[PDB]
Amino acid sequence: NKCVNFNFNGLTGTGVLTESNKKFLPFQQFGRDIDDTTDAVRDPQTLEILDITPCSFGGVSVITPGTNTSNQVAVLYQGVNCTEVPVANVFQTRAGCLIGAEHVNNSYECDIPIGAGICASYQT
Amino acid sequence: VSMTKTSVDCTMYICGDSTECSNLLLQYGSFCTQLNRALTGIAVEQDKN
Amino acid sequence: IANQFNSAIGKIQDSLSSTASALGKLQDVVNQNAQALNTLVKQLSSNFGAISSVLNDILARLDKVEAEVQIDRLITGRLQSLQTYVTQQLIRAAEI
Amino acid sequence: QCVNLTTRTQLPPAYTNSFTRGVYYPDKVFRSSVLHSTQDLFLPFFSNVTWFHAIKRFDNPVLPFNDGVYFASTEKSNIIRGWIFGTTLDSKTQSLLIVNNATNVVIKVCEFQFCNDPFLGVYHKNNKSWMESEFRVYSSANNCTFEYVSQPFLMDLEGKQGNFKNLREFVFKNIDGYFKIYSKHTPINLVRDLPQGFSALEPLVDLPIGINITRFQTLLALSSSGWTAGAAAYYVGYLQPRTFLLKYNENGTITDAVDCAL
Amino acid sequence: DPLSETKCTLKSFTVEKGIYQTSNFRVQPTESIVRFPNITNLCPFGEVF
Amino acid sequence: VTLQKFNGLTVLPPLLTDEMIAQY
Ligand SMILES: *[C@@H]1O[C@H](CO)[C@@H](O[C@@H]2O[C@H](CO)[C@@H](O)[C@H](O)[C@H]2NC(C)=O)[C@H](O)[C@H]1NC(C)=O
Ligand SMILES: *[C@@H]1O[C@H](CO)[C@@H](O[C@@H]2O[C@H](CO)[C@@H](O)[C@H](O)[C@H]2NC(C)=O)[C@H](O)[C@H]1NC(C)=O
Ligand SMILES: *[C@@H]1O[C@H](CO)[C@@H](O[C@@H]2O[C@H](CO)[C@@H](O)[C@H](O)[C@H]2NC(C)=O)[C@H](O)[C@H]1NC(C)=O
Ligand SMILES: *[C@@H]1O[C@H](CO)[C@@H](O[C@@H]2O[C@H](CO)[C@@H](O)[C@H](O)[C@H]2NC(C)=O)[C@H](O)[C@H]1NC(C)=O
Ligand SMILES: *[C@@H]1O[C@H](CO)[C@@H](O[C@@H]2O[C@H](CO)[C@@H](O)[C@H](O)[C@H]2NC(C)=O)[C@H](O)[C@H]1NC(C)=O
Ligand SMILES: *[C@@H]1O[C@H](CO)[C@@H](O)[C@H](O)[C@H]1NC(C)=O
Ligand SMILES: *[C@@H]1O[C@H](CO)[C@@H](O)[C@H](O)[C@H]1NC(C)=O
Ligand SMILES: *[C@@H]1O[C@H](CO)[C@@H](O)[C@H](O)[C@H]1NC(C)=O
Ligand SMILES: *[C@@H]1O[C@H](CO)[C@@H](O)[C@H](O)[C@H]1NC(C)=O
Ligand SMILES: *[C@@H]1O[C@H](CO)[C@@H](O)[C@H](O)[C@H]1NC(C)=O
Repeated sequence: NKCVNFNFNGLTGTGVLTESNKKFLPFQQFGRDIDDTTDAVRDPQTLEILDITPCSFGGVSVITPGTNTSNQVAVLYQGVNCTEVPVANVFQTRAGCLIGAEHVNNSYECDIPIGAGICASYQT
Repeated sequence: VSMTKTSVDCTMYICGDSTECSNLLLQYGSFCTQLNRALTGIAVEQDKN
Repeated sequence: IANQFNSAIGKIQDSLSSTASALGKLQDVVNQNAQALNTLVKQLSSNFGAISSVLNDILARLDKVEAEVQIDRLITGRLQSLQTYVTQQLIRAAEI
Repeated sequence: QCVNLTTRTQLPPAYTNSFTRGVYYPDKVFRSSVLHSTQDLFLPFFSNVTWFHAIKRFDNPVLPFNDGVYFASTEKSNIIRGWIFGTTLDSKTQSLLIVNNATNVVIKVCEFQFCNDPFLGVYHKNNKSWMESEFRVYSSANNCTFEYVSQPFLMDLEGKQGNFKNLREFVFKNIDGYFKIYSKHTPINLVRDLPQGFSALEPLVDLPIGINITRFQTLLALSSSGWTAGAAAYYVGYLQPRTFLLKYNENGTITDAVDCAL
Repeated sequence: DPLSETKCTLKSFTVEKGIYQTSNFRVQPTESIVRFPNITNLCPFGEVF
Repeated sequence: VTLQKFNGLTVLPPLLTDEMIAQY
């Protein structure tokens, strides 16, 4: 339940390890998906199956009014759940997580597009 | 009308967590940013469509 | 005119719910994008004529002045694999 | 200690269509509900498996070994007991012994000076019991390098009657000095042939041996002549490099396969 | 600050109104974990030495 | 129509949700 560099039996990778509900056959050591990428592993000492999640990543995108108008900016961590951002105002979206933008209940017309129905603007 | 927006971090595709490979890939110049400009240009035009 | 229209709408409803292939032009676009993403990830298993396709297993066997030459192969072959995908995506995106 | 077993009538080589047997898990990687394509040394579907009998009949010629091998035995009472693998088979070079006996499975690698008709022999008097008597396989064993023995067990040498009941299947491959065994056991209720049906061999063991192998031989259960080898039937198939598509289910077991060149 | 990241990335002292991609975020690994089978076949140097 | 990965690959959501496309 933390991001770590793992090395089980030379199968080096980096991700979040967590308990799997998969059961391997007694002899199988690694688990792969349709992409032929390792997504599960059985620990070689305490024989149990661990799911590997690729630990979180995404584009930073900066939302701004024009330079002349203002300097203030809001930041989008695309595809990131912001339980992971402070490690480096807040509002989670399906597009990723905004910081510095204020969330409002009123539906204005879309000025700067963000994603998943969300847009941003500069306002009082 | 549209297709799935996709995006790549070129460094995680080519060089996933190797700083050596990351410092070697840097020799090739703008090639990864040119790929991201292309894919983000496909991504925005899905909304335009 | 109403009874003909109300029947024709009923035939659309049944047809879409009955046959597999009617959504073909959309399912094809989902399948081409899945196939291209799958192909792009599979290219990471390819050696490109280097000693290995696993970047850490190159670094764990050769010293730096020649481990760089193997890593340069994988960089070249993977960069060629992204360029093939992005060219396919651009040409497709022009179709869409 | 050996004496030749020349008491055998000449018969021609029997053959059969190996239906879809001899598939094995090609790497130790779990796959769930997916179709996986691989290239490895496999027994082709519908290919001519060679077939042998012990009965009056005792079929232990030296066999080629090349690009790996498949072995199977429709059995009762465990007459098939092991195999011998190497390239000179004469103590000039190291060679590999596999034996199962009335105490243990055992594996050894040595310059064995093997004998010309190697076998395991047994006490068979009118007292209704069977006991080991004759380890008649070799004389010398010099500069040995790999050895293993199982935890000690008891197995039934008892002459169980009727049709064949136990089917064992094995694959033996040498790659880059590693010697790989894969195997499957199943119950069967059938008269004589290799069964139409599908099953995959799980990996049994991998040994870091580092010897060439170009020829193999088989070890069977039996005043120096005149004896009965109990009825057992065994099969050999030779693997070729070929592409297969394997279906894995949600449990990660091979459930069906396709030989791309059939 | 993120404004300076965009100015630098766009190569301009003025950035127009919009949304601008920079610098991919990636969770760093906390520590490095190594796992191998239980150790068993200790070579018997005790009966040598 | 029957329809975040390891190697730097991601999918991004459309600016209009399938609710907003339904509403238009
Ligand atoms: C590897 O060694 C570990 C040593 O800790 C073994 O773990 C113990 O296993 C027993 C099995 O009955 C448990 O009762 C103990 O609780 C375990 N120890 C601890 C500290 O939890 C493990 O079984 C060994 N595995 C193999 C495959 O040898
Ligand atoms: C983002 O991650 C947080 C956890 O870091 C998620 O919060 C959990 O949500 C589940 C489902 O409602 C609850 O059972 C947990 O108790 C929550 N824990 C915490 C710490 O929040 C959150 O749901 C995630 N959001 C998205 C959109 O993925
Ligand atoms: C077993 O039979 C073989 C013959 O089939 C015997 O081996 C031959 O022995 C002579 C010397 O006595 C050699 O010149 C031949 O070249 C050998 N031939 C083979 C095929 O090896 C062997 O001596 C017999 N051994 C016993 C104990 O019966
Ligand atoms: C099965 O084969 C093995 C190897 O030849 C036999 O094991 C030896 O048995 C003797 C007598 O019990 C012991 O003194 C040795 O120390 C054993 N050696 C090894 C390497 O284990 C075993 O006895 C055989 N069983 C039968 C029924 O013949
Ligand atoms: C996958 O393996 C599991 C465990 O062997 C099988 O699940 C069992 O199925 C039987 C028959 O329905 C049930 O009575 C058991 O209660 C199940 N056990 C468990 C632990 O779930 C399952 O059938 C196998 N899948 C296939 C396709 O054979
Ligand atoms: C926005 O609406 C939610 C209910 O959907 C409510 O809980 C919240 O207080 C509202 N915010 C404001 C600023 O009125
Ligand atoms: C298998 O052997 C039989 C003879 O027993 C022969 O008729 C047949 O053509 C052979 N087929 C193949 C594929 O070897
Ligand atoms: C049965 O075994 C005993 C030794 O336990 C032996 O004396 C006897 O001769 C054996 N029976 C026969 C028929 O030889
Ligand atoms: C196996 O065969 C090759 C080719 O003849 C040879 O180079 C190698 O040394 C042999 N191995 C042994 C252990 O003799
Ligand atoms: C030798 O044995 C003693 C006790 O029997 C032990 O303390 C010591 O470490 C051993 N030395 C070696 C090299 O095994």
